[PDB]
Amino acid sequence: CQDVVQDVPNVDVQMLELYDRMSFKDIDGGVWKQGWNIKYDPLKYNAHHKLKVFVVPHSHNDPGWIQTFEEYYQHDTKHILSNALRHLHDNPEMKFIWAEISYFARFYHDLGENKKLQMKSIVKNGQLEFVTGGWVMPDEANSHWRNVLLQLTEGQTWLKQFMNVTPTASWAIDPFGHSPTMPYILQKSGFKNMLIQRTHYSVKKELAQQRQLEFLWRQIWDNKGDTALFTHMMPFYSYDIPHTCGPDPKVCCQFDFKRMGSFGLSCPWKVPPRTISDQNVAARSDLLVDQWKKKAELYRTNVLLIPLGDDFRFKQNTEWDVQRVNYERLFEHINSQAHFNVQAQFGTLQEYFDAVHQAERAGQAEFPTLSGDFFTYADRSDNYWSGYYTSRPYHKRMDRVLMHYVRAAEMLSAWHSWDGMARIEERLEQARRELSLFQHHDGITGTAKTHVVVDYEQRMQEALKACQMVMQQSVYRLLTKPSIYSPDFSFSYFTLDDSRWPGSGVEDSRTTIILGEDILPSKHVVMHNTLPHWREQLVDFYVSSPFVSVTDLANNPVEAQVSPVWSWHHDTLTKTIHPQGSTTKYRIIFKARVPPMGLATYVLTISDSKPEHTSYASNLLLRKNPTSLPLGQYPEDVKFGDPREISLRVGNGPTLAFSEQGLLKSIQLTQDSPHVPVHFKFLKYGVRSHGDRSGAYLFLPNGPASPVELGQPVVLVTKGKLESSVSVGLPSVVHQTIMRGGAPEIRNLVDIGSLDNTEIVMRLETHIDSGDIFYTDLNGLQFIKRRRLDKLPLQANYYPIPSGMFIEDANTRLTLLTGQPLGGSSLASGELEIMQDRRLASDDERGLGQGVLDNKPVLHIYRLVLEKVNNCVRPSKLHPAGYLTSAAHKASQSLLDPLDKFIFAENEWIGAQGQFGGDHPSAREDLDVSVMRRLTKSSAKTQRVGYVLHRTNLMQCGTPEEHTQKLDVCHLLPNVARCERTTLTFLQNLEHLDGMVAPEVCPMETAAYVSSHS
Ligand SMILES: O[C@@H]1[C@H](O)[C@H](O)[C@H](NCc2ccccc2)[C@@H]1O
Ligand SMILES: *[C@@H]1O[C@H](CO)[C@@H](O)[C@H](O)[C@H]1NC(C)=O
Ligand SMILES: [Zn+2]
Repeated sequence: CQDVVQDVPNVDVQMLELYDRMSFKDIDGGVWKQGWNIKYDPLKYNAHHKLKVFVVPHSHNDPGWIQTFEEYYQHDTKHILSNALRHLHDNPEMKFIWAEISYFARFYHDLGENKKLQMKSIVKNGQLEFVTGGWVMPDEANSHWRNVLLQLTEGQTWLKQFMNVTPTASWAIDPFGHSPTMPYILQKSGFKNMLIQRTHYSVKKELAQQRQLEFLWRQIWDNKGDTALFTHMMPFYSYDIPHTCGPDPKVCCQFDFKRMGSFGLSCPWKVPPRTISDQNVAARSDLLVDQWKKKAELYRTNVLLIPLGDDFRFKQNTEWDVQRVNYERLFEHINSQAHFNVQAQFGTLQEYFDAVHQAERAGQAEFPTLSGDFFTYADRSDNYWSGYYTSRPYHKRMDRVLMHYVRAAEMLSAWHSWDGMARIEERLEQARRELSLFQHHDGITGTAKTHVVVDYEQRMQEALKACQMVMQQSVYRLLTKPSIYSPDFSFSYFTLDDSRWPGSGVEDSRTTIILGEDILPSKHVVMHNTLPHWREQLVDFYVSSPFVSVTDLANNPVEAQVSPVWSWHHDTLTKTIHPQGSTTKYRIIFKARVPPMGLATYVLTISDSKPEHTSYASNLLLRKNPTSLPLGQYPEDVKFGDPREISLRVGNGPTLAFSEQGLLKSIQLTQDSPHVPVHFKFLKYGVRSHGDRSGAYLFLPNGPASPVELGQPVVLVTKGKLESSVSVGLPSVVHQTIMRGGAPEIRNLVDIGSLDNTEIVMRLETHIDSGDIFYTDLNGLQFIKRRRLDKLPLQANYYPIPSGMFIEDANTRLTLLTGQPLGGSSLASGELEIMQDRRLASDDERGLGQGVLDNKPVLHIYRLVLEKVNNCVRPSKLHPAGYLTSAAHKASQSLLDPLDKFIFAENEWIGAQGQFGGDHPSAREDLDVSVMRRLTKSSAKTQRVGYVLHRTNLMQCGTPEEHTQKLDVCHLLPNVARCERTTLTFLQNLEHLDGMVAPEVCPMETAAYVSSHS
């Protein structure tokens, strides 16, 4: 295995180093506004060396943005595809590329057989070519890598099944900045090439000057280069026709033949296109070939890519004709005029890349190696697109909840083969497709219109219900004696209980377990652990009595804690935010221990008085002017006091100190150690009163944030043997610090209310001497080093925080893990900050046509891990990556993939069993089974199950922590007959494995395996 820590890769372009050197001046470069006046030597191309030009027609079809997926399909996309089928069939030299398989599958299944056959024929002959082949063109900032892979696999599995093709070239013209997670996944999914577009205008200028727009993009820790993927970055401001023929949009706009008037489009540079004729074709060709030769100067081969398209183009038959006939006249002239030394034709993306690599093999060019990312994007001036790292945070959090529920549903149901009447495949396909659709670059990014966001939410809610159904049928089958198991596939044997989604104060969605001497003495509950190691985690349930005790299924008592159910209320009468306790529902909390990828059953039993193994939390309400807080049968009366600083310690864990406003002020790791200053603070950013306004995409603050004025907030302290917490009602945020014995969990119930033009940020202030360095993750896959640059504006120093961020010095590190993607930064040494929500009254001029005024309460979750790192083996100062410690990685897993909780729904569970998976191997902590999916329906003689195995890389800090089992996923199901390593989409077999054993993977690697069973 390659060492991902100690060897700094040698690359030609390392983006962090490039950023440190670049000046980012925004000067007027002439017609290429952000470039320079390109010059070329007319003698470069000649009879023996012609410029080969591929004009690639395309149509960017957003699966929701200003209209919903279905509205665009009915109004635009079905017409584009129907006319592409007709026009390509009738014009054999015409070509077209298609990216979004969600729309293609929606169209194809509505086609009659004759047209399906015609469609297959234009794909098979190369006229219609799929690029990427994912369900969508995903956001690359907020998306988790697991969901980028899910949506890629959904689209490519559909293409293999129905079109018999698997794209090896990727097209990503619209995500708002780009992540190396893409080439990581694509290269392990059979790809050979990829194309990107939205990168900072200063980066395009710098790379263009060095002809480094095509490069071998490798991961930041890859010393050898085996992860490298050839990448083409487009050079100009946009992917539309005006910014794709060459450097001068005035000129290129004249070659967009949809802009002469009858289509309602025009050229803003004020010169319209003119129909090509024999009287003007030589002058029009002179102008166009000059643009092409200028664009060609920015690249190293004699093969030039000219995209020809825009949003929802190629819709009308007349548009197909106007673009095709005019370009055919230009090609016929140009290709026959030897003096141009050009051969131009319609082409596809793969045709472009194949010709570039033929040139490279002929020795005509060598390409530079590059590592790093392309965040944060700015398309012009100081307009940095860091707002969408936070926009519509409720749905950003929902993405991570559904991510986990899809994984758990696919894994729980993979253990068995199911009759078609159980509708398991149907519900999992719906869930995978709705989650995949949301990965679109206007879905999770929060950049769609309000009614489109509602559509995505409704689709994800349906997907969650589908996952719950599959999960609860699976648990019933896995834990019921086989000869007693009697399923009704439409029945709810268990309901899921989720404590953090939508969350307390967001929705009253949780069911209370109703127990009573005159109704039901006890209730079974079951926990599922999707991770491949034994895991303990505290779990809680709402119960109708405080006198409840827990037992495992061998009837062994389990220590438990009962706490009240507290809800916070903005009291419009007293004008205070304060908690109210329930007098009939209580929370019972206990430690569940669950096998790797397994299930564990417990029983909750009511008693007439305090049970021997159940303790009760104390509660202290700190506020001036308190009033009583009755809790029914709860055995401990609530205590009151004036606001004051307080300290808490659960177990042998850290001791946390809090200010009189209920916010953390210090963390003491052990009895002897120092109280390390770690202060939480809430602040607000505003919007500019003149100039450009923040909106869904852009963050354009009116200066550094100002502290939220807190008043004298009400603080609630709950102290228990298993769990304690400090909660405070701040303006727009009920902030909660929860302690269970290890790093605390932070929960924020964020309700920005009617605060227009406000962004609420949560900041951590420490004295850690981090300087200008911090680390943020990319798609939940890797941590990349960031350097704050005071030569760039505040918003340029914000980066995506898809799952975590940290700062460190020689001795100390503070890591904040998140349960949802948000934007964040470190704006000064010792600080971390992460945006909670943003409400904006103005549109930011990117086409959305609205601000963001549809905020709703959201419960954000985090873990805060303060650690000593002076003993850790860390990368050298010049390495671009960072790595988590074991405790921070486990904390992230606790947020993203917690235990699932099931409540048996009827009175008696006949045939109940206590555990499933006790014999599953407990794999080393850095290894995960990211995906377990049965790939065959029950009628297949040979069953196939696919696994995606990911190993992260954790710092070695001196903990022996060893003795684990080898996990061979191919032997998890019985009767294995073959084991194969495959691409990550499971679509191509790469290696037939000896002894049917699937080897574990190296740190930072991801592999896929499929086991076949008779
Ligand atoms: O994803 C949606 C938005 O967020 C924007 O990116 C739109 N494209 C706008 C556009 C049109 C022509 C060229 C470049 C961008 C649309 O595709
Ligand atoms: C699918 O594509 C391959 C490669 O072109 C071809 O040989 C095969 O016949 C096609 N259809 C089948 C039989 O899967
Ligand atoms: Zn788009």
